[PDB]
This record gives sequence, C-alpha cells and structure tokens, in this order.
Amino acid sequence: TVASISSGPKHTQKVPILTANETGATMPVLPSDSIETRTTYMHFNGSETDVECFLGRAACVHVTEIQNKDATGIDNHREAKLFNDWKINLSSLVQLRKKLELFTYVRFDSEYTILATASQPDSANYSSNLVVQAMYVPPGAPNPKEWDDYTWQSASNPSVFFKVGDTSRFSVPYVGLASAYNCFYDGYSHDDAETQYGITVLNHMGSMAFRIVNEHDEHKTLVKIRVYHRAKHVEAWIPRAPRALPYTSIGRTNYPKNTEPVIKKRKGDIKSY
Amino acid sequence: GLPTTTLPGSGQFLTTDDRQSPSALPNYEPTPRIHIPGKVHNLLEIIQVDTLIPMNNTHTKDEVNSYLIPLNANRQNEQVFGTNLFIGDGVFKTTLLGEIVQYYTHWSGSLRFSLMYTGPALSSAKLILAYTPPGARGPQDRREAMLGTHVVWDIGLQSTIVMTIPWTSGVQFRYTDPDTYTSAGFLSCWYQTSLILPPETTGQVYLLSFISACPDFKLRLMKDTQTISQTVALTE
Amino acid sequence: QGQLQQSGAELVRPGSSVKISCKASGYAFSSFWVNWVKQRPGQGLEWIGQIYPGDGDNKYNGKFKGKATLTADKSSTTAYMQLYSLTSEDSAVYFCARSGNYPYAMDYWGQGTSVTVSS
Amino acid sequence: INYYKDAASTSSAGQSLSMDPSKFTEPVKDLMLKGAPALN
Amino acid sequence: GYSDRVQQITLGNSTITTQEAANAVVCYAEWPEYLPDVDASDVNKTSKPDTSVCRFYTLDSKTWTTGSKGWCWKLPDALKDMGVFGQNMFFHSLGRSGYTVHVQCNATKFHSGCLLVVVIPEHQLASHEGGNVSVKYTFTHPGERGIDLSSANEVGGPVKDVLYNMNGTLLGNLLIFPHQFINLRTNNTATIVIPYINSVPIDSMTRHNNVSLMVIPIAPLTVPTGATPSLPITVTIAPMCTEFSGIRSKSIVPQ
Amino acid sequence: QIVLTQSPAIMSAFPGEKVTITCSATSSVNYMHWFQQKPGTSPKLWIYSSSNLASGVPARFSGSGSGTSYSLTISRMEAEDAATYYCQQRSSYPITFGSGTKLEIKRADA
Repeated sequence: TVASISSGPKHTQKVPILTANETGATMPVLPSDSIETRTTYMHFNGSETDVECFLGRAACVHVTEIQNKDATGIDNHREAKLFNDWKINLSSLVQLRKKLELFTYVRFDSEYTILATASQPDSANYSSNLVVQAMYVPPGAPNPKEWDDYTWQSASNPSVFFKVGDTSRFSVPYVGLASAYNCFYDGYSHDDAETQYGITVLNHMGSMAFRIVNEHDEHKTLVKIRVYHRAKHVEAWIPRAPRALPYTSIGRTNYPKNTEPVIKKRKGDIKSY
Repeated sequence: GLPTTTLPGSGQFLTTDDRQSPSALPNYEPTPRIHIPGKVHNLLEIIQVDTLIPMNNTHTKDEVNSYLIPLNANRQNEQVFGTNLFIGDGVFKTTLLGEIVQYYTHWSGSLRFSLMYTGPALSSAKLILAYTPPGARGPQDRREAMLGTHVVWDIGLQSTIVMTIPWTSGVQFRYTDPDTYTSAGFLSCWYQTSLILPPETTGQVYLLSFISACPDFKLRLMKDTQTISQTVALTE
Repeated sequence: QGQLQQSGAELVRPGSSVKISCKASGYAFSSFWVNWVKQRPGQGLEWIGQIYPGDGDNKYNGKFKGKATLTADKSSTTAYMQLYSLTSEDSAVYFCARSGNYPYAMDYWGQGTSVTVSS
Repeated sequence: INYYKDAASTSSAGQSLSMDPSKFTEPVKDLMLKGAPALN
Repeated sequence: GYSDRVQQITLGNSTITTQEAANAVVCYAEWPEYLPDVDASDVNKTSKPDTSVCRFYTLDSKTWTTGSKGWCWKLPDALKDMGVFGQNMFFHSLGRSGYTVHVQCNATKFHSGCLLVVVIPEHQLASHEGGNVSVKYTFTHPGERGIDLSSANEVGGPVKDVLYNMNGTLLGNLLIFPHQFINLRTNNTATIVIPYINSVPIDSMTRHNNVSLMVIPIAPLTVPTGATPSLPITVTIAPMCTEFSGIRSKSIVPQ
Repeated sequence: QIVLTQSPAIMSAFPGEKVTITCSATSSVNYMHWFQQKPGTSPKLWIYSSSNLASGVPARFSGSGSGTSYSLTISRMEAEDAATYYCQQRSSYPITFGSGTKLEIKRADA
C-alpha cells in the first residue's frame, strides 16, 4: 500500500484545500495536496486500533469481599459479608466504563474471569484454604440469605467452585434481550412522571453471589474477590464524544457540582507557543 | 495417559489472553442481530472526523469561548495564535483526536488542521498558516514563520481552508505522551495583511479550528489513559 | 466505648440537599456499619440505609433510593449521608447507629441531627 | 482449533479490515468532490 | 446550472425552498426506510399513514440573541401534538419513524455569527444535583417548545449546560455526530435527514426519545452597528417511514 | 418487608401492674430486637435477639416468641416504664423497626 505519492508544483482552477466546512463534510484533503512530496509506504493496518481490541482486553470491573468466620449468632448474614453478591454491570469501575461509553450500542460475548486472595489480619495460626463458590442469580431467581441456604444448591443455576489464591475463567455468551446492548437509554420504564430516567432500567442480568463453603476454621479469614471481564466478539455502533467530566454513579451521566476545569488553561498567551 | 511437562508461566493470569473458555450458559441462543446505521470497525475511522480545538484556553473556567480564535480588525503583521504539536496534550488534550490517541502510546501520520472564518460576509482578510517543523522555535513573527511549510489563504465564500501538517520526522513514530526527542514541532498563523471590516459593522470576528487525523494516521501499543479517574467504586 | 457524634440542627431551603454527619470514637469505624434512621416528629424509627467503611459495601431502603446517599470517610471516621431535593418530609430526624457487634442490632447509637426544610 | 461445543467457547476473531470512513467523514447527500469548489 | 445552494423538498403536501443550504447531511449515510421482514418481531400488521404524517410540521421560532446560549428538542416527542402524527403516536402501543429537520435562520452580509445544528441519538441528560439523582419524565418530554440552556434549573430539572451538552462531554467533541453549521455568511439554513436509530426493530414513543436535535451558537450572533440584536431561529421537522403497530385505548402521559 | 406491629398501641400501667407487649410481623423474623424511647433521647437497645435483656435493661423486663410474633414483659410497670417501645426486625432486609407500644404509666386522680 502507499503513504503518499510524489507531487510536483501546481497552479489551477481546482483548489483542493478550500472547502465549506459548514456542510458537515470533513474533507479528505491530504499532504500531497498542499505540497511537493515523494512516494512512500504504509506497512501498517492498525490491528491494534481495531474494535475487537480497543474494547476487548481483560480489565477489572468490580471488587468486593467476604469472610468465613463463625456465623453462630448472626441476625443477617449479608451484614456479615458471610456471603455476598453483585448487581452485574460495568459502570462500577470508570477505567473500562470510559472505553465502552465511546460508542452508543455495543455487542459481544464476554470472558468474566474471577480471582480471589485471603487475609488473616489477626493472630492466625495458619492460613487456611477455602473454596469459594460463585453463583449467578438470574433475575427472577430465589436468593441466598445465608452462606448455607438451599439457594446454594444451584440446581439450574450456573455456579463454579474454585479455590482461594486462585482463579476461574467462565465465559458467557452475550445475553441482551435485544439485538445489542443499550449504553445510554434516554427512556423510562413507563409514562409516569415518577419513574427513574436512565439505562438503570434496561440492564439487569441480575446478580452474582459468592460465599465460602467451609465451616469457619477458628481464627478469622477475609477474602477479597475480584472480577475481571474481557469483551470479545464485538461490534459497536454510533460513536460519540468521550467523557471529560468525571463519574458519579452507575448508569447516570452526572457530574458533580463545583468541579476543577477539564480544559487545561493556557499559561500566558494564545499567541504563546 | 499421555505424558506432559508443564512450563514456566503456569496459571499466570495475563489479562491480554485470547484463550478458549467454556460457556456458563450452554445451548443458549441469542437475540438476532439486526441492523444499525453507523458502525465502527476501527477507532481510526472515527478519528478522521473533525472536532474543535479550544485554541483559546486563557480563562478562569471552561468556555464555549475558549474555542473562538478571535480576529482583530485593521491590524497587521501581528500574530493570531500559536502552539506546538503534542497532540497528546495542551489544547489538543480534549478532542476526539486527543482523548483516543491518548489511549495509545505511539503515533504517526499527518494531521489535517482546519480553520473557518465567521466574519460578516462583506469583510475580508487574507492571513497565513504555518507549520514549523522541529529545530528552532515558535517563529516569532511572520518572516521567520514563512520559511516553514505554510499556506497563504484568501478569504472568500469558502469559509474553510484546510492546511495539512506534513508528517516531517526522522524517526518514524512518536511518543504520544510529551517527549523532546520524539517532539512534533509547532504552528502559528499571522495576518498576511489584515482584517477589513464593512461600514456600519464593528468589533471582532473569529476563526474556528478543527483538527482531524489523516488517511495515513498511525497508532500502536495500547496504554491506559490518564484523563479519567475514580478514587472509589461507584454506586447504584 | 465509641461514639456516634452527629452533625448540628439543620435548616435547609426546600429543593436543596444537606449533609449531616457522624463520627466514631473508641471502636474501629472501619469494621461495623452505620445505619441511618428517619424518625420524623411523632414519627417512627425509619431506616434510610447502612454503609460499611471497610470497603464501601452497603444497602439502602427503597424509599430513599435517590434522597439518601450514605457515605463513610475512613480517616475522620465520619459517616455521613446527604439528602437531595429537600422537601418537608425531610423535616424529620436522622440518627446514625453502629451495627453488627452482632448479639445486638445497631447497638451503639448517636444523638441525631434536625432536618427542617423551609424557606 | 475448537475444543468447545459453543460460540462464546471460541476465542477472539481479529482484524475486520472493512474500515469505511464515509459513514462519518462525508455523509453529504449531494456528494462533494475533493478539488471542486465546495458549494458553488 | 443548479447548486447545493438551492434545494426543494416535497413531503406529503409541503415543500421547502431555500436558496442557501450547504448541501444536506445524511447521518451514518443510511437512508430512511421501512421495517424489513427478516428483522421484524411484533406479529401485528403495521400501519403506515404515509402522506398524513410523512409531511412537514413547523415547530416554533426561538429567538437567537447575544444573550441566548442554545436550545434542544428531543424528537419522537417534539411533534407529539402535530395532527394525525401526534395521535397515531399515542394511540398505538409501539411506532417507528425517520425524520428530517431543515433548521433555519436568515441575516445579511453585515451580520456576523454561526450555529451548530446537531443530532444526537440516545442522548441522555444529567441532573443538576450530582449523586445518583435522576431526571423525571416531565423534564425530558417538553416538545412544541423544547428546553433551553440559556435558562435555569428546576428541581429534578436537567442540567442546563452547553459546556457539557448536559452529560459530561465538551461541546467541541459533538461534531462526532451528524450535524452542520449555519454560518450566517455562507448560509442561512440547515438540513439533516435522520433514519431510525435505536437498537430494536420497532419500539415505543410514549416512554422514549431516540435522538434529539440540538442547536447551539458555537460563535455569537452579532448584528451590524445598531439593529435588533436577535435573529429568530425556526425549526422544522417532518417525520417519514412512520410505521405504527398495535392500536388501543390511547395512552395517558404524565402530567 | 416483614411488616411489624407493636401489640397494644398503648395502655397505661399502674406501677406494679405487669406489662406485656408484642410484635406481630407478617412473615418470619427470627430475631426480635426490642428498642425503647423515653423522648428527648436516641432510641435504645433494650432486648436483643428475641429475649435478651440488653445492658442495664432491668429484670422486670423480658419477652420472646418467634417465627412471626414475639413479645416483651415487665413483671410490673414502674415509673421508668412510661416510655415507647419498638420491637425491631433485622432478619428480612430493608431492615425494619416495630410500630410502638407506647408504655404507659398509671397514677391517681388530682
């Protein structure tokens, strides 16, 4: 392929570098349209700038914790992180959430990959090894109230017991209820003055839930489970404009009152190089 | 049973892995993809559009105006603006070319930089743009500028003049993040002659500026971008 | 034993949003939660949310989805939360309390902050 | 080579290599020529 | 001897000349059309009143001044009043339609200034109170009128800001969407023909807006030396390829 | 969502009169936490976990039950009884307090 052909002097009626930009058409002008050049080469096709990349790396998307201790006397288990859960989504963590909000609707299969490590931050006489079990509670699914409910049978619920200090790589097909995922959804569940506006509505794939299958050793152990996700088999439609002002909550495009500028100021002059 | 030997790197969780992995939801069949206008394939298709550079930062806050490169009526030989080309910073740091190109570490190609006047139909002007490749500095006045790639432009019906910054570098790639070996250079714009104004009209007029990337643009090595942050996890 | 010292009597013009506080004193903030209850005048011991400093783990009662936005600061060991779009329903009383020492519900309790919305 | 019975099961694909700016670069109805006075 | 500086557009029974325009834009280069079968879902037989709604409605003249900041108009709604369209829209469960939007504003070879008509599919606003505060129905659903950024917040009100097109994006990155400039000196009007952009075959209109028009003075209106420092702006839209599906009891919207 | 209900709404108790209150939640709450409030004070932990006399909560007191409906006792009311009572559910999640068996004191006519 070629970089730019050779170009000699000129003089015409045909003025390439003079257009009317109020039409909306960003003119495909060129170097070799404005000067004397030479034939060169390309040897580049940006494999690294293809959307099945600049969207599809393994990045974290969310991090909670739990703990295995003696439940004997707990009113509510959750309140004890005896076991936990996740309203699956992506907005939790801004680094990836910025890449995705780069286009309007997106579509793909994913590589939800889990990993988890433990702490005995207090007079432990050995680091125990547990096994974490992570469930997937589809919206409409019964829910784990305790670290040893029946819910934790997972008869028809896709679960994976893996080990601490280790990881698990369970990949899932795209499960949009529609031809692709809505990123911004200027809508409401219904024509009712009093409902919530935002995509918060369009997006349940429900939750996730992790507990620790062992009966409390004697000392206390805390586990911090991390969830990593890699989009793959992507398509994206309608780019938009990238976020400038920071984030404030999942599924809202808000920004904080009283915020430091985003436009870097110009010390001195505009004339200033 | 078939004999194996495990190599160093077992169980390493490299995040950049294209590996084969099982379906948590087997036999499950998706929602039939339909059609949607506008569809991206490669970042590089969208950064070939233009956006406006706020070449006029000089504010207390962010401003619709930090975008308006003003023009001063009946002056001459004077400077209109300037800056350098660290498209991974300054003015540029907040455009679609920035914010994206920001996402990568290495770049190359030739920027196309546009410039549109909005002065009363019946006013004229003839100024000059000009790229000053790397070696000296901000031209600091016409003459010195003019001996660099530059382009006189006569204002008429065609509001926009499209100047193109020829990729002119030794090495064949440049650190997106600012660095001097891998420096880009500069560019200005001076009153060729001056800005005239029709009778019964008054003040200043303006130039809008945009910058888009070229056919030839190049970007590799994916880095993370600075431009965003969260001290903490967000909430429902 | 600890303390849930609270913010001070609040007068907010309607439509605003204020932040009352709380601060733990002599127990490890970063371990137990802080619930908040909106016991209005001649009104019940209402439950806004509950937040956990420890990692930011939390939950809210569906009345206050929007209104209440619980929050903890790990150094000044000061819980908070602030109400948005104030209305004279928010004219009630907010209390914070330490939860889960476990034999007991929110055992340790704070005094409160008065929130009154009007011009 | 595919060891899994499914579609997610499969690994990444790679280079689309379709790339068409047009869609965004020049959605003009009455099409514009490079080298011709923009609007006449 | 014809020029992009002269176009007519006849819909149903209404036209629009303009001895100006800077050609027209066709977003994403798609051209508006009807729901192909392979792609359909709703089982019902769609209805298509063609010339009775695929015509030219005229919203109203906002007045641009050296004060004004901008204005927007969400779209399935903005017309939610205009005769047959405006009902067929409320009388049905789900609809489907493509738009046109010749925006306008005239001046002279003495006046200075320019605009930035733009279209943004699934443009979703931001509350002016930070946190996880949301905006309510009767704020994102104006119409005939539209909302105005050169005004000030109500509670639950959107944010009224041009610097971040009320969502956290610098006004100057907007150009990544279809749009065009009215440049009082090379221009006077603007056009955009917009195909159905949303991620479902057919969808609702009571509870949703699939794109909004935004007009925003990127560079200031500045009359000669003494004249009335205000140029109206008048917008016009005309839907088309409308397709309503599943009639009934007529809908009742909040408020 | 287990909807709580303090048994009487309020009465009055001549000191000596033994006092018994009750909570009747809809569903099953396993642990009844009883809070009390002499106004001008923060509500305070009386009996935790169905039947435990919290700290400093005197002996006249006690209570129990389960599943649904639990209760409270004060072998005979006093002075320091004419307060308000809150049973309190912690089992179901939008953690919800009682209703209010406002404890009432009985005295002579003046």
